[PDB]
Amino acid sequence: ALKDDAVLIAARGYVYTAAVGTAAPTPSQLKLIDLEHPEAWDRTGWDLVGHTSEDDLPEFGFDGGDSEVRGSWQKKKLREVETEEIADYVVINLTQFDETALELYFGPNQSATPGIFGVKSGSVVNERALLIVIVDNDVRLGFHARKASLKREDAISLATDEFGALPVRATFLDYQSYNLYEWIEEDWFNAVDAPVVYLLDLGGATGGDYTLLVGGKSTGDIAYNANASAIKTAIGAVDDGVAESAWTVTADGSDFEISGPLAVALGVDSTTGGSGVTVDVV
Amino acid sequence: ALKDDAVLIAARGYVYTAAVGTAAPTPSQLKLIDLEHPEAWDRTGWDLVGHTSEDDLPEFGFDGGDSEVRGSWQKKKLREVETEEIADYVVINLTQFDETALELYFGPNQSATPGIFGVKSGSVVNERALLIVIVDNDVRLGFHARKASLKREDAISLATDEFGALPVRATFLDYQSYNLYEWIEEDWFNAVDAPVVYLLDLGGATGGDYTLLVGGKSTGDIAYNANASAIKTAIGAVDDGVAESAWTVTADGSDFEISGPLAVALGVDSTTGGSGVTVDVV
Amino acid sequence: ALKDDAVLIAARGYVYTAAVGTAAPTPSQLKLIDLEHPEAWDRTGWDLVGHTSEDDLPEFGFDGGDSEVRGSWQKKKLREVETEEIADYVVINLTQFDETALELYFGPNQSATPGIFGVKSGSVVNERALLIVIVDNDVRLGFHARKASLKREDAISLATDEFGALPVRATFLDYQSYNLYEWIEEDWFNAVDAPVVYLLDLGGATGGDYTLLVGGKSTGDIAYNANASAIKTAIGAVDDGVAESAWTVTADGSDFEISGPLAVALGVDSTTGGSGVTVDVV
Amino acid sequence: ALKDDAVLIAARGYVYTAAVGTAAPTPSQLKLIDLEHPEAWDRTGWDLVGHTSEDDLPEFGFDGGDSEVRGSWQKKKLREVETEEIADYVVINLTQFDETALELYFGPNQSATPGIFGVKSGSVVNERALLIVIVDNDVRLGFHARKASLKREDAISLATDEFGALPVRATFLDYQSYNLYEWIEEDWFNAVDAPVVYLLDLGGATGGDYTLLVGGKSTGDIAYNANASAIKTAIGAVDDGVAESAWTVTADGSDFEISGPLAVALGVDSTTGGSGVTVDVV
Amino acid sequence: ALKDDAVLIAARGYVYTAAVGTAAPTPSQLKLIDLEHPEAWDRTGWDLVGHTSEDDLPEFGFDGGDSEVRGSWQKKKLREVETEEIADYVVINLTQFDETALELYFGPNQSATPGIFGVKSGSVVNERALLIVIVDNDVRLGFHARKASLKREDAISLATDEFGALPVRATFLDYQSYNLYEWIEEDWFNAVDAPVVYLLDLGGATGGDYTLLVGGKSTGDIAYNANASAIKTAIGAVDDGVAESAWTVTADGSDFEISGPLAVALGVDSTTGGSGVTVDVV
Repeated sequence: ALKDDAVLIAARGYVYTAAVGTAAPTPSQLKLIDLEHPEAWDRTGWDLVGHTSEDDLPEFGFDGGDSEVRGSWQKKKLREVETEEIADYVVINLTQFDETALELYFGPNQSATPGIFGVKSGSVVNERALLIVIVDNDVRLGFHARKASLKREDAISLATDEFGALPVRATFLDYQSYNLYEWIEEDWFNAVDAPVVYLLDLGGATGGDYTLLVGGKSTGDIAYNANASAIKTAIGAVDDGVAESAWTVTADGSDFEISGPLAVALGVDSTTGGSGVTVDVV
Repeated sequence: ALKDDAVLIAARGYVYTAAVGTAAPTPSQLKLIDLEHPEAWDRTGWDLVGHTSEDDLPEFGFDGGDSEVRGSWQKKKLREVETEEIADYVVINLTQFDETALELYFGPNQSATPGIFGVKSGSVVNERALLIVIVDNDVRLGFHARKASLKREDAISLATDEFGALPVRATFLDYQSYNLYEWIEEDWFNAVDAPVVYLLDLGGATGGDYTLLVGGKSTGDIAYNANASAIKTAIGAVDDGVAESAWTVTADGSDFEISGPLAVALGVDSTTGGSGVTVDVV
Repeated sequence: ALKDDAVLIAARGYVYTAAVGTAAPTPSQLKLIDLEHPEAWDRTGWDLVGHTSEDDLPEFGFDGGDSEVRGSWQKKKLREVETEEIADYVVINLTQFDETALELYFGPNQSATPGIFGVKSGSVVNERALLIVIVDNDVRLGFHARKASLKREDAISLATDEFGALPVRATFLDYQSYNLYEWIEEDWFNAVDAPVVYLLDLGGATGGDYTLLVGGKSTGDIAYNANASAIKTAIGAVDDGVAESAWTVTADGSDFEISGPLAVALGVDSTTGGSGVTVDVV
Repeated sequence: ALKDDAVLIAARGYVYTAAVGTAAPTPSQLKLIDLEHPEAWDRTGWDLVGHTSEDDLPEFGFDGGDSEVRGSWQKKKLREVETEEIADYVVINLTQFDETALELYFGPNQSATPGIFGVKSGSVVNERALLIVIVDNDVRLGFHARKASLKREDAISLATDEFGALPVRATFLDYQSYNLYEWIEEDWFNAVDAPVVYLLDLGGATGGDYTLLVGGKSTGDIAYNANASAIKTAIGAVDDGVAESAWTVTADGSDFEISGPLAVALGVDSTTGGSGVTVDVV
Repeated sequence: ALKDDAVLIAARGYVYTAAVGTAAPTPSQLKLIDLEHPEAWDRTGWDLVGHTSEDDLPEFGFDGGDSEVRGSWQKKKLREVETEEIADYVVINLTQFDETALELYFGPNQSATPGIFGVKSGSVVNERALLIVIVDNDVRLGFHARKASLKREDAISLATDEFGALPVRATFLDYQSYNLYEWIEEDWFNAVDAPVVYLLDLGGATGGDYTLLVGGKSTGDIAYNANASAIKTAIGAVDDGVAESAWTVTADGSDFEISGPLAVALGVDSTTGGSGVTVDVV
């Protein structure tokens, strides 16, 4: 079903890299971790890749994935074949010109001299693990790959009035014992299979009567001295194919939990004292 | 044939899925069911796919249908032959990032760990039933397909301003020789040229609680010699169906006429006098 | 003559075999049989050779048919000598590795042990009856050979993105004074011969006049009430028209039925009622 | 006839070699072994050949196979004779460059010094058994020759942007009255009708404590019993390659009829009253 | 025997030449030598042929090697014979027009005059040694022939937009008791049968459990406290054709080194914090 919490805006994030096979922080640790300092974590090998553009967030493209339906003279669609294999990648726009970033765009530094980055002719091999943390309003969706090959995506970009950028493509490659890549958040992947539950709070109501607006459907007034079968029958007047058999309730002193197929809501009540009768989601 | 009532604006909508082959709620039910709460529908286990992008709505595209003319030296238009068969699909932008949406974009989770969603090395297949409901101010056009082969259409999208989006393409396929897809709305397709009126006749009966069924559900309580107004109250509302305002009635002697948004038939009889209760359509 | 159903596109079609000398379905049966199920036919001997390539269709080749001139000093051509007698064959590209299609390419299975298909070094005699049914949009040119000798034509071909194929050549052989092979289709071989016929219907005309196109010329102002002989005169009166005795005309009610050497069709028409004048070829 | 299962696409596969005359795994084993580790096979040594080209797959060619007609003036076609007998071969197109592959292309290493491979002459004899396994998503057409003679087919290919290649022709030869070669698959070449079933009985015994033989292996300790799952386990849950869910066991009387992916037989026996455990084919 | 490090791409490489009989670098020197300065090597006498085309690499062809099988009236298909002796060669496309590259193609300079290179009628001998080094990204497959005879293979190629080229063919000839030619590489020709072994780290994580994925089959759960014999019988428990006699397990203090007939991978980890569980090759 729908939930507003898992709608994502990438308002800040961090890209880290390490030697191949390295472990990212657990889905629990991503809520406690200090993101600025990967030398200080409970598990280590990550270094922060340097500043990445705010204009061009990382793009998780893929090449390939074509297919054709192979026929025979006697049956027009016998099976499909994959005519070019998929290749997933991410493209990242680094914006430091430091050693930590030129070494990902050009590969390993090829001079021993102080103060110089040398690069040398022809095709070259360069590989790393990745961790990407995306964060807004204290929800912290991670992404991790056990290895990728790192390659020049496009020209180094320079302008006089916006930061320079080194576009790099990390093509994802298999590391045998593990997934190709994985997404990390304790609140919303492999979560608890718990139902949505509602609570009725007496609110200190000293007397009088109240109503409920379940699924936007009204019901007749019920006295403040309510009980489980009274609220079951009072909401069970839905007129929407969901009678009193559709609902589950617990006694809970005076502040009943309610469970059922559609949302509980407060109607109108006589406010003899306290807040009056009150409704919540658990 | 100009009709302002059917010039659709897609002001809101909903998208739902299930295991292949499920039935969408019938053309009359779709006008009545509550859209945010699939488990309330009294139909089957449809799941709401999560939030879907509120701009760049679904497009019901097609590929192929190119065709060539084949000539002979003495007749230039002798025959025509299809280059490829018309293959058609809907493309959808999912905007939640939890397992409810990643299930459609990547396929199902490849890891057991709580808080992790793992992705495979390649070639996952993800056939699913699809239902879409488009919602103007009150008109309620549905679309249903028994079997669609879901896949990724393009890279996932991220921004610091706009919501993130996962684009999926759902190609339609043959399920048990049934329709490839179908559009469901009671008032627009295969419409009745005049309102359906059911007729009842008690057959000279003179006793008993002999009672109807409506919309496929047996009715609570109807009896011999009941007035038309009592029959009006004893329909719909008492069955947790639509209220007394949804229905029309007329009667004289043993004979009654009924109309409303749901079908009518005989539920129970035991023939105290006469030939028993009888029912049909005008 | 020109005909436009007799031009063949081999869009789908089936290949069968049986013991030497056996009978095919007759031309009148072949229109009605179901082709995937040789057990259900009245001619009980047949079985399919499995699936066949969609691109490398059967090739009905021949080799030999080569001859040279003989003469003498006084007279330079006097005899011809047949240098190499013609031998027609068909090359079939089987694409299936079941026993039912290896046993054509390799000859009989050489092992009694279950699940291995043994081959041996000496060449082996292998002869079958052959039937092919080329299904052009449910027009069915059949082909049948009473005896053919089957040999491997070329290497087994394998690919990663196309089906493996087993090219086999069937060379046709004489058998007990039956035909070398025969093509079977009820519509168009040895069928009864008669002139083309045209029909026109005035379509409810209470009055008016009309024109026929004939041999690309036109005949003027025929009234709705003209008799069969009078419209034969109106056709025969055309300047490029053959003699008035060469046409034939007949009539009943609102319609007239016609034959002759040139084609005839509706020109401009007028009526005081009905759908206008109408025409077709019988 | 017309199976879709047997329409092989050779998308992946392996090649192995061994001393002349070596037995392959049987067609029932070939469906359950793992291909990449031939130390595990319960068979004498089938060493892998190394990597083979993606696209230049093995081609099962033949040379020769030509014949001529003999006659006299009275009788033009009385006899036929071979001009060149059939000579079957396969062209394996290797890409690994170490001593694993060079001993097929050049013959055995001529130099005893470490780090060097030398070669000397024409007419180096190089005869070894061959096994090939094409794989197409859990159908596994094996091919086996008791001996082949290997020679180089063509020049060594080198390139700057594609793998080098060492093409070898393996030519098949007769050996010790065995087949020239055997194609191996249990689902295709024999016994594709209803599966074989085996008896078991209490046999009227007053007890029992005696084991089975399954897949030609012994099984864990077992005794006279009421429950068919206690026969399913200890036929399955054995270190022979198959899960217990692959088997089925009946309970229609004192009889426990069994069927599954491997044969079953008597391991140990004694009468103990009764007559015997009775484990023959049904 | 699959070894991904031994699948050669000839991306860069060098060609050298010297007086007949001269010795190449030993396989242990071949990793150390500076390939652009033969004047510096421990093996005196080599110098470079100069630049070679990138498009057309050394072609290690051969001519002849034709063979047939023959027998007698006494005895059918008795013996193979090689009807002409196989003649190996390599073709090198030179591209320098300097004297050091004209001398391979035309033989020695026929003029003493400074600044010209005369050529003369008839045969010229030009026998010399050859060394080739193919450099796939820090593996260096050498090739050496103690005597080759060098003849021009084709026309000098000239073009306006591509380097001009001189194709020379070096035919290989037998010299004293030595091999015809040798491939030199320390890692992978006549090398030791180096064991394949897996290391299960377990370098932390006191508490909880893991599986192992062996031959692609998961064993059951095993705890962090387990000893070598417990790990052995857990690995030996799988269905797949192997038992505790085939495996070895050893320990460096709670850190396990293991070997056997199948590959081993991490499967599933559920141990405590500390990141201890990991398995990889030695």
